[PDB]
Amino acid sequence: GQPRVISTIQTGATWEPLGREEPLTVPEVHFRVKHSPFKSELVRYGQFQFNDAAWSLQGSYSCASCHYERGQTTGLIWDLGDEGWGSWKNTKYIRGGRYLPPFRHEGFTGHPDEIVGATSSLDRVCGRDPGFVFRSENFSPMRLEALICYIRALEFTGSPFRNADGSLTEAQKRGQKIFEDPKVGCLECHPGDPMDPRALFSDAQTHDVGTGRVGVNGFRSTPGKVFNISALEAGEDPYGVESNTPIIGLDLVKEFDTPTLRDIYASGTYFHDGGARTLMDTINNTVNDKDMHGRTSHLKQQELQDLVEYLKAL
Amino acid sequence: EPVMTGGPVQGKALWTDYSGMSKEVQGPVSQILFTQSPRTAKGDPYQNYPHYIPEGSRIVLFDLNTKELKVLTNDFATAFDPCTYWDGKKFAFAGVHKKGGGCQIWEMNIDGSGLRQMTDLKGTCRSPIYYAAGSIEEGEGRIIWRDREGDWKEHGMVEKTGMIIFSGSPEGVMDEFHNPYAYNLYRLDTQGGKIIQRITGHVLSGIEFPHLNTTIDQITYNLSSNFDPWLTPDGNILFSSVQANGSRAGGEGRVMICVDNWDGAYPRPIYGNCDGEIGGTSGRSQAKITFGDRKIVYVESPYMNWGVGQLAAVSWDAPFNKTYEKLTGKDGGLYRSPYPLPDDRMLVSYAERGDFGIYWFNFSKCAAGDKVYDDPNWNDHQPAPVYVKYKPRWINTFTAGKNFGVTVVTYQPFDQVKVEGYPHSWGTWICFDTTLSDQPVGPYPHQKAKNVSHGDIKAVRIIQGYQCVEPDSTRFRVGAGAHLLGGERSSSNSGTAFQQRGIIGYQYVESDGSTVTSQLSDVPYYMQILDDKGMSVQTALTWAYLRPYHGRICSGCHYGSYRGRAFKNIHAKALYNWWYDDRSHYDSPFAFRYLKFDNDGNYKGVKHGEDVVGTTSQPVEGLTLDKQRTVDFRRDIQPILDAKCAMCHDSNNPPNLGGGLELVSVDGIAAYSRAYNSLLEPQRGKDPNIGGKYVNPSAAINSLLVWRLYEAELSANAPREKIFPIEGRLLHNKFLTQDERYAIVEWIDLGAQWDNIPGPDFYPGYLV
Amino acid sequence: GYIQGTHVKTDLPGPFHITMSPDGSTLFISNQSGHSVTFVDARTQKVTGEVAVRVQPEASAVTPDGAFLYVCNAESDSVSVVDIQRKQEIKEIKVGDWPSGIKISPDGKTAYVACSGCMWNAIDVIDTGRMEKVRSIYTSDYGPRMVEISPDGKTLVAILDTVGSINRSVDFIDIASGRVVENRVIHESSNLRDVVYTPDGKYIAVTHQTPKNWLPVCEAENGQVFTNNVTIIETKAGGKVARLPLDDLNNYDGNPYGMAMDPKGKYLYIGVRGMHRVTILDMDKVLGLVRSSTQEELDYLRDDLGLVRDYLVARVPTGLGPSSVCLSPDGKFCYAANYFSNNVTVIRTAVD
Ligand code: HEC
Ligand code: HEC
Ligand code: HEC
Ligand code: HEC
Ligand SMILES: [Ca+2]
Ligand SMILES: [Ca+2]
Ligand SMILES: [Ca+2]
Ligand SMILES: [Ca+2]
Ligand SMILES: [Ca+2]
Ligand SMILES: [Ca+2]
Ligand SMILES: [Cl-]
Ligand SMILES: [Mg+2]
Ligand SMILES: [Zn+2]
Repeated sequence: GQPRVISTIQTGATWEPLGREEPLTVPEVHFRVKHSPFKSELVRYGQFQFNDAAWSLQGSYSCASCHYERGQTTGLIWDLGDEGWGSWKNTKYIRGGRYLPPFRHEGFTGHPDEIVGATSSLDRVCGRDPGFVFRSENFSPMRLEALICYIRALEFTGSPFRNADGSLTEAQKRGQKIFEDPKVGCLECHPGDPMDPRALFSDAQTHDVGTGRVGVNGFRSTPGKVFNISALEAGEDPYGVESNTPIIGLDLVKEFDTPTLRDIYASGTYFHDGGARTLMDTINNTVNDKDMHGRTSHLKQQELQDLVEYLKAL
Repeated sequence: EPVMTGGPVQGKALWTDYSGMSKEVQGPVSQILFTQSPRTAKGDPYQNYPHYIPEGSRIVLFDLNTKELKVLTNDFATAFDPCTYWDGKKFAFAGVHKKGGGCQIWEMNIDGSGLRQMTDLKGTCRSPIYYAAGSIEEGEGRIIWRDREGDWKEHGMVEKTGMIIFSGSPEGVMDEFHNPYAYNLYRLDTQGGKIIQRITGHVLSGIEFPHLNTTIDQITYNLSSNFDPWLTPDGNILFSSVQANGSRAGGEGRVMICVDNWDGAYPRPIYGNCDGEIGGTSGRSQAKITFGDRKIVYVESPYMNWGVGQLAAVSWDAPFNKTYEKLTGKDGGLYRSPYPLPDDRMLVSYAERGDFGIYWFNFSKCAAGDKVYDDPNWNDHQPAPVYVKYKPRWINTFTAGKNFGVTVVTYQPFDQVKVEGYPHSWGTWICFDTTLSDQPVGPYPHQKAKNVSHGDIKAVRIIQGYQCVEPDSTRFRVGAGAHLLGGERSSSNSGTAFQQRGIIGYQYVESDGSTVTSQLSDVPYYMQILDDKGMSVQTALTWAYLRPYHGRICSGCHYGSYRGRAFKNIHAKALYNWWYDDRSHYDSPFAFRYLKFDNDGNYKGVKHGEDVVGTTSQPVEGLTLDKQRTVDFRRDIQPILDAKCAMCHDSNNPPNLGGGLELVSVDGIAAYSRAYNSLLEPQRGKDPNIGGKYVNPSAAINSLLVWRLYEAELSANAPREKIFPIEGRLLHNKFLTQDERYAIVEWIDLGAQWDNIPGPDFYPGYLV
Repeated sequence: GYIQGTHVKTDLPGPFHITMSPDGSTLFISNQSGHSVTFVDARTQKVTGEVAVRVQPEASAVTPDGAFLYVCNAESDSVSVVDIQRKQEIKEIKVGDWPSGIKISPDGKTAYVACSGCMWNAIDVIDTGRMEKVRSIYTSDYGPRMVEISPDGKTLVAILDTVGSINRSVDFIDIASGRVVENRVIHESSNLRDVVYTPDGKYIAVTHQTPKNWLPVCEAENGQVFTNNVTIIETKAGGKVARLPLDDLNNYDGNPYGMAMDPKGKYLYIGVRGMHRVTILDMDKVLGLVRSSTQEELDYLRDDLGLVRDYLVARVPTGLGPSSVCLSPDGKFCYAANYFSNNVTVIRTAVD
């Protein structure tokens, strides 16, 4: 016969989501500059709005299609239309998001708007997505606030790679010395301590680490140049469609807001455009300018591997 | 009930489900609105559809219970096209008042009070619908904008009544069938621009009606008529579009069901325009969508201009041949104006023998069911039941209307002309693979003249269509070229079905087949992919348009990305040529005026014109309308023929190119010269829509003339069985320079017209 | 209980998963926000108890006899062993990061646990007699989401959902050997949520999404950003990998997650979490399409947005967030676990 619903077993208590109400205008979305007072009663509604694909135009995808559903990230690299075309952005890891404003990737440099870059509020991130990404109806004030409440309520998972005793390993301990070495200088933009739960390992500032993707003729030129040296040596296709990450790009800015190093084990494909395929690549001076991110040139492999292991421990 | 998706409770629907919420919010139907028309050719001119002004008609309210009928329009000379508001307490319609003013858009309460005029236009207006944009809930919304570099602040409030989408035509214009109307879709601000000000932060740009407190903006630029707009479940506008461009669809054209955004940012086909589909040249009008099974149900008329006919249906979710149905569907009468209810019932206007009435539809019996109301003295159609309509979602708009864009960064409205200093509104478009197509190799202009791979397509020609406007009735004649390829659709301007056109410009194509360009906005246009000789391999026959500041993407050349197929994942070079600069809206190159070749006449590069005029990093070219180049046979081609051809080609040596610009009388009509008539002459056993003896309109590479001028086999389509004579052969490739030869190429690819300058001009032509 | 990834408390169970006893008398629901497992009698559709487990269970598997329930506690990085008759947890075995799924061998002597941690590649094996973790089988890449065991029980497939990867694959394991024999890549895939075997063991179905990553984000139409797909892989050596659409032109199935295979292989059942509905497909039309088409034709057919209607049996309304589905052994009933609505939808199938 024809498949049909005969009955529904209610195991737990009944729960219904927030209504449609009145959708915000884009100026109304930009009108929210700073966060609203946190409400823990709206967090589940926010989780629903986060995972729901029915609110979208034809039901193609949801937030969780990108930031995944444990609220972390899929590592998918996209080209968004407010930062310029050919400028790629790695999908943001959303655990512990409230602890380090401003938001997105691009920082204060080149961004007086504080919307696309140096985003002042999480509201200006998600509230924008219906019109600038999903291309669907805008959120109501309530649903947006609930969504932001869900995002702010996300906490770090913590690293699996440390002893059940809770302590570190001697490889990680070995790497910690390289990390905190004043010559290497990771602590400058990434201040923090491994045993400190409140450690964000970020200065929450905008720096030039030499990760800015430019053209063959330099900044604001076209086409892009291969920033991956190992991939250039490998003879990889710049315009290849099979690559997990782009080896080229054109950035509208040279400087970026520093991300947390917490749960960095779980971010697929680091930096902003996802230029760095492994943790090692954030160090070895392949996908960035020489010694512009830390001074690692004098280090060699065992040290670098230890440093990677310590990064895995955060 | 849940329809598209599951709801919060069993048997209940989510607010995101339009169909289901429509089912839950409908309510009992008591009263209905419908149009009564005088029974006359002048009283019910459905043969002139979309241009339908049923003079003497009225709008009436009927009670399904008390059986009492009331005439609400008594103050109007003509009234029709009723559409109810969301609450069902008021409705909008089209009509002309006894006081005059022409056919316009009005709205009135359901009781018959509170009349308001929504449009004062030079032209005729039709079929208004409500689109709630920024108004979901009843009340006042707040207006907010940025301080011009300050903060975002509140200024004032506005009553949220939403917008009005309607179809309308200007005065003294002709479509591609030479009918004296051209219809297009307009969005209307009910509050006088302040709804658009609430959504955007600037009032609507367009034509303002301050006396009516309204403003209109043209969202669709098609050269033929776009009519009968309706609502999609996902919040877009569903309507019927006439695709007549040139010789396409057997020189007939098709009326397609398609959708677009309420600002006209993303037009795409739904069903009926593509080869292999069902209905042929049948007219498709008055389309609506069912709530239960989600069926697009439309009137399929046997004649393209008819508004009465049978009823057909295709799935909205999957608009393909597999889901096509003929609802009614045989015996024996005519159907019109179907109206699906959320409860799955339907109201149709049915005539068993010859006279229409309101009837419930029966899906089991595939015909009209029980009778609602019929007067014998009136033709009863356009049933519009009174119930509560669920508002579809409103989509964000990046244009404030004419000349106005809205930035993707700050979302701040800006005038491209008055402020930024550009001569005209300009958008962009990008194709990721121009070689990628679902079309085979074939003789027809919309097909490939030869196989092309990446690197074979050097550039693209971008063409703008010119509306046919002929104030002087003595200097223009339809059917002047009936002996030529054009047939009935020919005219004093052209011996082909192609109306007057001009070249927007050329743009280079990357080695991967991708291309991107900046060009004019709010103008009808299309493109052609070019080989290394600069000839069109394939033509896109349709009218594209760009709203200001809007980009438009496509995977391929009629590949299915905008029709039946998912976007192909492609990493394209053109993507990086689009917007790379912080200080720019777009960094993409503007369309170049010319092309440059080598010794042989092979493609070398693109060449700037003198039309070149800090929000873009590239030279701004081709935005000046008065400077836009075209190819006229009299001004450009004919002198070349007189100089290097006519001497050797006379009556004894066909084709006969002699006589200069002197007109030749054919069937008592003097339109073109001798050379034009000769070159446009048809060939036995060849479809005129493909071409004639020496000329194939909108394919130069298939034209025998070009084949001889290059003395080579250019395409995979042979013009005839014997091309080059065995004896007496004379090589023609050295007779012309590259300029003249490619001028002929451009002339043919443009559709091989005669008069490419719109309106009466000084150059020779039809006169009486 | 806590909402996943948060310190915020909720009273709602939030079912993340569902399964059924091989005798079909009992349903076991893993409550993610309840940190427990709900027992339901199939015949009375009544809650017969709630058994406490460790933090955030996302999965469970029943022993062939039905005396035990192995539950995957994701946050606890562990696996609980539950006595079904006693309604009590008798042990906790410790495994790798975030077990997202578990399955018992046909002989019931071994349980396989997929460790889904983003930097973790492991499938941990557990002896049922020792009730202990024997060793670990290292996959080809990170993040196995779920495993599945073939009807002959000599092979173990694992979907690898790998963060930061466009090409996400499936590993084939030889159970007697305990090593990777082959790795098959599903091109342009993301978010692999499940894998199931056909009763004859000649095919596997995998639900996932197809991003277009290399394209600008502009419109939502024609699946310009995401399309939703189910992939059928032929288990024979050199077999076809067929990526097939779940979407209509204007109607898409958001985030397909859970799968249930008809006992005779007649139908496929797919929990659609984003669109809150169960998509039922005809497997003989699907497999018929696979057998009669080349790889090229299938690859072209992946983007056909009218193709589904050929093999689509139904789309059935469900509660909010149907993350998991399961079938009765007779295949006449399909149950769907709804997280947000905190309930289970019971569906009468086409089987009669
Ligand atoms: C000016 C550039 C032109 C154009 C546009 C054409 N001609 Fe000629 N032509 C000449 C002779 C002796 C022939 C017949 C022998 C042969 O075809 O080689 C032609 C033929 C043509 C054709 C083909 C017509 C057909 O096959 O039906 C065409 C389309 C054509 N011509 C166009 C001679 C001369 C000549 C010297 C007397 C010159 C000068 C031209 N032609 C010039 C032109
Ligand atoms: C200031 C100049 C910095 C110094 C010194 C170090 N880091 Fe950093 N880090 C900085 C920026 C501006 C960025 C982002 C740049 C971009 O293009 O996105 C980063 C990023 C990282 C990351 C990846 C984070 C992520 O992708 O989410 C890692 C793992 C990292 N940095 C580690 C790291 C190490 C090991 C350093 C010492 C050699 C170090 N950082 C120094 C800013 C700065
Ligand atoms: C190669 C020429 C192109 C390119 C670069 C584009 N299109 Fe499409 N187009 C094309 C053909 C052969 C046809 C059909 C012609 C005929 O006589 O039938 C079309 C038609 C359209 C339509 C009409 C609806 C339809 O036929 O599907 C639309 C709408 C349309 N084209 C849009 C469009 C878009 C968005 C493009 C991306 C820039 C695009 N065209 C490029 C061939 C070609
Ligand atoms: C709510 C909600 C969020 N997401 Fe978004 N996301 C995506 C990208 C490519 C980026 C980075 C953009 C840039 O760097 O310029 C982001 C960023 C975020 C952030 C910022 C987190 C931070 O620590 O700064 C938040 C909070 C966020 N996003 C929330 C990619 C995507 C998607 C793929 C197209 C989609 C569907 C998506 N994000 C959806 C959503 C949300 C639903 C409205
Ligand atoms: Ca971008
Ligand atoms: Ca930050
Ligand atoms: Ca990342
Ligand atoms: Ca009648
Ligand atoms: Ca003229
Ligand atoms: Ca863990
Ligand atoms: Cl396409
Ligand atoms: Mg759009
Ligand atoms: Zn077409």
